[PDB]
Amino acid sequence: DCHGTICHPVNEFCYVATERCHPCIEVCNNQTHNYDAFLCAKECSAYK
Repeated sequence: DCHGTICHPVNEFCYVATERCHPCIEVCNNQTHNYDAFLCAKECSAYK
């Protein structure tokens, strides 16, 4: 996962499509281009 990198636990998640840390705000805000309800829920929602 993410080549061993540990991402920010609240602000980020390890996106395994890219194996990079990606911002939670982006995936959770339904006004963004990369909003993803499922990934927000799974990877971000409970940590904030």
